[PDB]
Amino acid sequence: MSVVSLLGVKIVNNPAPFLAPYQFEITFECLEQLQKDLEWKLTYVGSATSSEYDQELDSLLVGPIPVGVNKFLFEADAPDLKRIPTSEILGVTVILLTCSYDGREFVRVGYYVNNEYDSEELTQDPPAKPIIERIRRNILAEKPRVTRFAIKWD
Amino acid sequence: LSVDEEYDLWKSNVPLMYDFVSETRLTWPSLTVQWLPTPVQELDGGFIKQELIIGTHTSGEEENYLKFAEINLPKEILSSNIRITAKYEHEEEITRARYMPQDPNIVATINGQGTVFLYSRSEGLQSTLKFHKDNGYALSFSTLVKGRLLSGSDDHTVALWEVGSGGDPTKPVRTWNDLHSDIINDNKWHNFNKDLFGTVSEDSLLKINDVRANNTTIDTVKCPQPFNTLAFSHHSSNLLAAAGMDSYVYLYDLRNMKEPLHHMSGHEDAVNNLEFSTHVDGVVVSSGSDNRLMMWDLKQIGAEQTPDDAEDGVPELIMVHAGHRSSVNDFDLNPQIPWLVASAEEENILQVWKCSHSLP
Amino acid sequence: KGLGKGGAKRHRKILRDNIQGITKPAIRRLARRGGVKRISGLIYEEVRAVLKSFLESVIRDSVTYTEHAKRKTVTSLDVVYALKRQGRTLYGF
Amino acid sequence: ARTKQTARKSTGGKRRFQKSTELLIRKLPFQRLVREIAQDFKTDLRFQSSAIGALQESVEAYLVSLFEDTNLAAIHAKRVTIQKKDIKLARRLRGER
Amino acid sequence: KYLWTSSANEALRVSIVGENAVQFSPLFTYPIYGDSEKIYGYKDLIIHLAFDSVTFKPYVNVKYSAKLGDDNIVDVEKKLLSFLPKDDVIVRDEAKWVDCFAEERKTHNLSDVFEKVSEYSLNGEEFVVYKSSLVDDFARRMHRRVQIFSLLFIEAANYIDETDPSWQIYWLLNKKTKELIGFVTTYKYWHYLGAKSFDEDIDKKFRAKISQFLIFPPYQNKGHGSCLYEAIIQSWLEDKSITEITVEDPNEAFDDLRDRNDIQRLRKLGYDAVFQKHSDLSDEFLESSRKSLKLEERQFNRLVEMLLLLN
Ligand SMILES: CC(C)(COP(=O)(O)OP(=O)(O)OC[C@H]1O[C@@H](n2cnc3c(N)ncnc32)[C@H](O)[C@@H]1OP(=O)(O)O)[C@@H](O)C(=O)NCCC(=O)NCCS
Repeated sequence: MSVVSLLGVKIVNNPAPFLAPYQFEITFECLEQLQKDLEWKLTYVGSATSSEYDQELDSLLVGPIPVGVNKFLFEADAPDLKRIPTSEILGVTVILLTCSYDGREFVRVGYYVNNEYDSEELTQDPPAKPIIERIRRNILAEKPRVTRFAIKWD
Repeated sequence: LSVDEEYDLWKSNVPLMYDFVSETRLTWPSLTVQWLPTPVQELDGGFIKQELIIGTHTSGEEENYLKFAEINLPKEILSSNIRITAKYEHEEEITRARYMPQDPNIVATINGQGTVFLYSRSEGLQSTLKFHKDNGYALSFSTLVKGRLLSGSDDHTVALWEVGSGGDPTKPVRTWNDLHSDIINDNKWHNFNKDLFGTVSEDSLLKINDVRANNTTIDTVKCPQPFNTLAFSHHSSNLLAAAGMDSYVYLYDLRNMKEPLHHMSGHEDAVNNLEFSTHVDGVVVSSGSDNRLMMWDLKQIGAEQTPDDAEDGVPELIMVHAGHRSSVNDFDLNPQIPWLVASAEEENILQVWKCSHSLP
Repeated sequence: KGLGKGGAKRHRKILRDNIQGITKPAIRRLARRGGVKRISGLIYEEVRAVLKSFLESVIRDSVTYTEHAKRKTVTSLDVVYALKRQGRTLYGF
Repeated sequence: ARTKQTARKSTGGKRRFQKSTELLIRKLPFQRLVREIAQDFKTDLRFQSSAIGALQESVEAYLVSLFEDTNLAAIHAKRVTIQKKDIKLARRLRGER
Repeated sequence: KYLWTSSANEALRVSIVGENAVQFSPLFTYPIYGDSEKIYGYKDLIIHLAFDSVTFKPYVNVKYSAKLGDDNIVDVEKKLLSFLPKDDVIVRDEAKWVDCFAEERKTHNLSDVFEKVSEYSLNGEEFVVYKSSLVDDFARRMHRRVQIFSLLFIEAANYIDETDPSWQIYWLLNKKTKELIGFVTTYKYWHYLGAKSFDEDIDKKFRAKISQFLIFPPYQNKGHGSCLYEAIIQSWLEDKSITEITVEDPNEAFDDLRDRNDIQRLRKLGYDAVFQKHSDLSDEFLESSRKSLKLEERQFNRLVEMLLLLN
């Protein structure tokens, strides 16, 4: 049924400094000619308490998709921490990679991300208000949650 | 609203309500049922063997037997044939039969003429204790004094025997021809004070009585109507429950007997049997002439209730069992398998069931 | 006994807060599957909310699928095709 | 005030057996909840028994997987007791908001 | 004219008389005149039910410009009088009613027989709360007089058993005028907490339940209901025998009153800070707090998830 499919995702810089941009090598497949463009969105859950703390990092459109197996490098700068609760920058949160064909979302990939201090001194006694430069993110990409939806292609 | 139509409803809801039901039609209607303390024996193919004491009531037709039967239950109950392992000829009929708590091989029975018998599973009739000259219903073994037995008959007389020692078991160690003015509907031993016991009479009096003391009576309570049964808790030394003709199950504190703690409603006719659970502190079970069994959770007395389930009944009514089509003669909770119940109805039916709630 | 609001309601009976019918031990058992060893005390209301949200969505999709088939009874297969809209999920690639 | 019954012998039928195999949540309160949901929907459509069974199986599968992911998120937070925050994160993993 | 049917909700006009006679309609009349709440047989029907603002002496006057003489026609006045205290209602004679309540006010010392529970000032006016048992005779009379309001303003309300001694009744009055502003009927249940707790000490412990709660329409929306609920909850918190505070089948109005005042109370105690600062709270802490507040478990969880949505 599906014409385009995610064969795999691969993070490049992981773990990485909390501010380093996100880079994903996305290998996918296309079985026949499509006219519209693929759209890659990347959302970062700034807080678990609510949803208004989400941040759409950066969209990217690609087209036309060449029939065959394709590789695509998707980059997007880190989230704006002025919009993240001071208390919730450190710890476990989630990110969502989303591929949609012509405004129709056909693949969602959920990742857990763990934000930890790099040294034991800090993680054992976290300073009052966090030290951004010494934060490191590690997105657990071994088994992300890959939900696949059925759309209409053409 | 007919017995058979209600039964069809019940057996249509049997799957959603029970983890296990087993109906069995008896040749003669049994008047008493009791689970025996048989440790859970693993069997082949997921079987579990439990043992039962049942009686017979032929009403002058044929010979009566104290029957030891064996039920096979699926293994899942713990977390298909009913056989009679043994029989024993019995004089008249068994109204109540209780195995000795400290010796599961002995079994005491009381018959329609008031005679008490002591049978042994291995040999049979061992002793014939004859003191009452009328049909008696009260018979209770003390779980604290091996061989301390209380019997109560319709001739106002209560008798205390001791069968622990081998000396003169046939004679009663004590008698009371004057404890009540009428039938002794039931007497029970306390579960923590080895010298206290309670009796209920048709004189509409409930008496907490002591054996050591010369008074022999240390509390009296006027009942709204006559009480047919009573039971002390297996967890609290101060709490008892009683039930009689007015279908309400009363609860009493032993320290202040002037006033019922609380009375639970939900029975539509007199209640004849009542027993506290040995597993869950606060669970009480009752059976009556309305062909209904009911399990109450005391810890839910006067609880808040979302109005949807408000019409359903008082919050303390854990569950109801209406699989019987006639008055329930007796029932028993399995002391090894919690919530596993055996019950016997007037219409020669013995049911073994466990409810589906699983929440204490 | 002891009730003053136990008369006869003027109108029809309506269902409220049947979510609370999800017994806490039931949620605890469901958590035991999936290997949740210890669970907090104030977690039950959020599980109630999530379960009710998911069931609302699934029942709404089932009703949509059945009404689209121009029928009047939702059958098990309608629930299958409703769960279809939840997408097929796998962990990893 | 016990009433001694008159003994009526039984010949033949004058024996039915029921065992239970099922899932975690009990069947009746779930029917309650689903009927409540259908009420607030203004819907009048019949709901078949097997349909409610499928709804129940799916709800249980969903909750079990959500608890898997919640326990996982708690593991990566270095603790063992799952909290509200872990349930919320797990639910955010599926696309819920 | 072919208009011999009327609505009992607009036909029935309840009055409370101080120096001004305040009039108002009832919410429900169906327990009196049937689910239809329609009365047929009377043309231009008015049903005057008036109470003296201090003694609540009832006075009934049923006026109609024409009534069909057929036997099947309902008897409005008899229907209504069946629910008011027997042989205690003045029917269709205002002078008699005035004389009666005027001579009752001379000796009507309500605050002298009941036990004071607390006071509270509202809009610059002192109000008093009193508690009494339903076996006392004067309490019985006052309750039978104010009882019809339960039926007229509380859906599914039913008259309670006065022989039962577990019934407590709280009366809310104006301290300087003695006018009865409201009343709350409550019930005490036995509370079993397990063999250990029940065996420790002799004193029977109770689940206290609010069964009926009424502020008369005239005095509503001035802050009374909240102050009365809080005074009752305070007297029950100070009481050693009470262990839970329950409420029977509350409708949305009382649901919201309860939630408002309970959130207010929990905020005064700093539970907002506690619950917004911690999600690690141990079961010991949660249980100790739930039992210290004497709140039902379900309401406690509701209030927790509410305080978590503050600011
Ligand atoms: C329920 C009842 C007692 C309320 O009495 P009341 O005197 O109007 O109550 P209050 O003076 O506390 O006012 C209550 C309202 O003020 C609100 N309120 C909001 N801010 C408030 C403040 N700062 N101070 C006081 N009340 C405030 C309450 O939350 C409630 O909500 P609402 O204004 O949105 O309606 C009354 O409606 C009644 O007796 N009705 C009879 C029928 C009934 O429902 N009885 C109880 C059911 S068992």
